[PDB]
Amino acid sequence: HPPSYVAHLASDFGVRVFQQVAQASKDRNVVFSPYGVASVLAMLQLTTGGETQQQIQAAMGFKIDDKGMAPALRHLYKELMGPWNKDEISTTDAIFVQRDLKLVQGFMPHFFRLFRSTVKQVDFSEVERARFIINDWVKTHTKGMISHLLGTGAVDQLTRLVLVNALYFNGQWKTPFPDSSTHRRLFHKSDGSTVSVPMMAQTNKFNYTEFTTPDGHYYDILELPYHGDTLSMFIAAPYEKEVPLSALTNILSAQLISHWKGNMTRLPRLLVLPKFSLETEVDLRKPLENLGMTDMFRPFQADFTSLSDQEPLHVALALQKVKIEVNESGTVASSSTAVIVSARMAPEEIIIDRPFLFVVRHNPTGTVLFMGQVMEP
Amino acid sequence: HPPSYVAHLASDFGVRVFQQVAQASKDRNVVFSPYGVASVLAMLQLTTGGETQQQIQAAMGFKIDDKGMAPALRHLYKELMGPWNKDEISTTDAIFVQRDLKLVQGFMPHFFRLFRSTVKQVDFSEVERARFIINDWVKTHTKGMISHLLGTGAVDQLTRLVLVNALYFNGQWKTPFPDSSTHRRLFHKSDGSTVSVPMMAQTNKFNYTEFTTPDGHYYDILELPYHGDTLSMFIAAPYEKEVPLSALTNILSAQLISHWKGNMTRLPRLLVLPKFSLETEVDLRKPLENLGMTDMFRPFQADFTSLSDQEPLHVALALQKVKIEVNESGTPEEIIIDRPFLFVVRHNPTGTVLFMGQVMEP
Repeated sequence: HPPSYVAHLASDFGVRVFQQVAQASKDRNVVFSPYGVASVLAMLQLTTGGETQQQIQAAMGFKIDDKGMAPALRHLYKELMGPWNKDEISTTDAIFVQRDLKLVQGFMPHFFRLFRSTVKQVDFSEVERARFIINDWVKTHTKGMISHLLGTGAVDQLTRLVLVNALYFNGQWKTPFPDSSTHRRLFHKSDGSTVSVPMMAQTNKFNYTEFTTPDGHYYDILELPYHGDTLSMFIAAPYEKEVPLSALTNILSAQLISHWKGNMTRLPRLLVLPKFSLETEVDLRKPLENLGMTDMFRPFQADFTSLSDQEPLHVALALQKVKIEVNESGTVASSSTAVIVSARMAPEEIIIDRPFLFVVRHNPTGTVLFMGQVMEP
Repeated sequence: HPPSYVAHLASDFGVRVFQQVAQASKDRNVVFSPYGVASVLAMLQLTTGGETQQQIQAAMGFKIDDKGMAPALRHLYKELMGPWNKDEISTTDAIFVQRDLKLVQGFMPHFFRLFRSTVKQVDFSEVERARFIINDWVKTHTKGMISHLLGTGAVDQLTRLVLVNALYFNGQWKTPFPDSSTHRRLFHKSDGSTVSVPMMAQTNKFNYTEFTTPDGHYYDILELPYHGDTLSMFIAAPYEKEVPLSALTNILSAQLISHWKGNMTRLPRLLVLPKFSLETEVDLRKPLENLGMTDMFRPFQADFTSLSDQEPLHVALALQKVKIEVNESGTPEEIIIDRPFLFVVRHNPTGTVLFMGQVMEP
């Protein structure tokens, strides 16, 4: 599990976080970033100590200080920030700390050595400025694609520590969906209600496979590659309309996703998938507490002694904000050359016209960059 | 421009169109119909005017209204709808216009005089019916062999004009390939990857020739005749495995294809050719814009004043859907086609290019 263990553990932890998010929003659209939560929490590990540090290490499965962990995360980061990503994915991590706090000696440089980033310093007593700083951080490192943060409203004058994670993603498919084949079509919600939404259609040999839940339900997993085959999007949905998405959601796992990839076969199919555009701001507290990280959020219980001695010190706010667009090209600014509407006879069809799960993965490392549930596109 | 010419100009325009298709799908299978697209665009000529009409005429090289052009296309059509075609080839053209539109007086009859068909009228406000109408048209004139159209997805309530062209082709060889010699065999993709696909084999004296691209690459052309010698399929591919198919594809022309035919010699060989079944639906807009026909697709620029006066009038959609089946029956020196090849189906009497395509993976 040679330093690629970190990508795995990382992903694995992110998925567990996502599950809590999904169980709290059954029926609502949710896009999340497993990779991102792990990354910002790994940074957070350095500022902690005591039982607070223990909960995070126990929940993540690793220690950011052990030989090879930090370097593997840096490597992983560099690997996704490569040349192949044509402005398709942006990601930031940021820990804001009250400016006056006296930090422990060696904290700053130790942090920088392992991440090549700094804990940000802000004057929380000046709250609108504080709030503006935090939002602007996010805006400037995600090319202005993330709408402003809404949870920062709880940032007051007693705020001493805030952490944020934000990512934007709009990939360019290996094979773009043809514009002319995008049409209206009924989407069956979970209500039993219906809505007519633009769905894209494409015929192609698709990596595909069918799994069974631990209690006998059949689900289909389709893999859609992005340009270059670095990243791909996995679409997963229950065979039977009656089965609710939670059937899949509750058994999800980073390992399970690798298993889907491994058993797939390229088969000709006509794919009908809804266009969709999700944005989700997640308040990380509940999900973190459900994973056992309770001390970090409680004042006077939280041990953040690796960052500072100033007594009251805890996470006042932990947010993740993600936006993911799924359209035909992934670039209408440089309108494709695409001319072929259909390239082959496609008998068997796959119509994603009921709530589905989507996974965006970095194939080389098996890192789950995004994971979401579309309940209504 | 007189009439034996129309088959040529027609074929030549279709080949330019196909070249745009292949340039945009380098590496993907593609079956196209040069004759098909010329025919439906020739029909479209009548509904246009202004600079829209000019772009079509400049790119096709002829005017459907000049003395003898229509008559020749009609003849050409009848000549391939003959008795010799034993349910091997089906083709349709169809221009669908919004029912409510007030058509200019004399448009309809002038159209029917020159084509012996009518512009179809549909209620585009009722979009699934519309889509159904367009699909079913194609389904009834192609003996049900063409899978439904996916490009009609863009037909909405504002659609006023759509054009389609669909062809099905499964010919019966002059000399069937024997079943028992069809075996598996490695086909070398362009990737470098490999695949095992049913290849057919036959020994015979085959019309064959060899040409050089304008930059020195040798390519072999093989001629496979269909029953009666009316039509034949030309198989073309580079001598050297390293040369990509586009080296041939970018220099192709209707004239070139007539040249291959004229320099061929019947020589005994053992031909090994992959069995293949292609279907491709093409969105003609890009290819047509690249050939200079940009106005017909733009709202409020497009001049379709010979069909009607109702202001917003333009081509919302232009599709071609083609399927071709190449099997054994249709019901010393070796030539092993085990790397991407180009195929051309030609009507020999007129030298019309009915089908043209590239098989990157069979």
